[PDB]
Amino acid sequence: MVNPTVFFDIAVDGEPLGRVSFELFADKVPKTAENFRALSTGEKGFGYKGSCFHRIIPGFMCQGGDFTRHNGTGGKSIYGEKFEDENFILKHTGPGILSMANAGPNTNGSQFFICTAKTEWLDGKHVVFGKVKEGMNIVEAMERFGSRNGKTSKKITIADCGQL
Amino acid sequence: HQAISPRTLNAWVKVVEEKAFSPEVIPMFSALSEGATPQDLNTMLNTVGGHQAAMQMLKETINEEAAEWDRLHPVAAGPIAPGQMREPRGSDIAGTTSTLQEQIGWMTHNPPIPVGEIYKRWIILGLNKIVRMYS
Repeated sequence: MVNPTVFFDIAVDGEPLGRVSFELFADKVPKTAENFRALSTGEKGFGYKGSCFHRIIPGFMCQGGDFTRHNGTGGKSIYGEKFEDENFILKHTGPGILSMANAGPNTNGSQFFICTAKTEWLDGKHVVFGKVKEGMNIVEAMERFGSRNGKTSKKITIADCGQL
Repeated sequence: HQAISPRTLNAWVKVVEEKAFSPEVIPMFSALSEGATPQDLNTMLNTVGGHQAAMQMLKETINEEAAEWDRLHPVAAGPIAPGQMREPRGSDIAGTTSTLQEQIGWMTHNPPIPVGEIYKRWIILGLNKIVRMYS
């Protein structure tokens, strides 16, 4: 297939929670997809295995991918530099959507978020590049450890990840 | 919420007309600009006619300060949560890329970010730079 599929095995304070899988739209945003896919496999020598969802806001989203600083201020792409917003063709249409976190235009690194609601207002500001295939039930569980300002109540980690 | 008044502006006008860049402009700017939003600070500055070189020194100060601010306040990654606001940027504090409402929200949040008090400090540094050149 053109579009790869990636999985995360989620753990909560080390306890297994469940697997989430994601279709990545390489057919619309190949550069963004290829970044997340490669960070998911560890094939660059670094990436999301072990990293944590540092900001979870119930009824909004789960954000993670800061595998360098673990708190939102880090993250790195495979490109040796932050990369441009490829496009904004895909929209934030509901739960499951997978989108780039970013710190302003054209500053994509490794941080991403998994929407848990419709967030249409993000359209044009965050590059949408995949969607949850299996295990939205597990993202819904993860949401239960979030808070209004994003602080989590337990450590929500990507205990393992790769490409299927 | 009400924009600074034509009436307060008149006064600021009359002050700058005679006290253009004596030390006394500074204590006056600070009183007339009490509780001012960035927009109002800019409204004040705009009524100044001529004095182009001086205004430009002031602008240069604002521009320098705003860049320093940005430096000292890196933006966090991730999408802004609902009912939350982006952290202001230099240009936001200076009223060039922000709105009234936005300005208004910050000065109120608990704890607030008093973008009006911040910009007003920058302006004052600019006025000290003018005063030092001319007097």
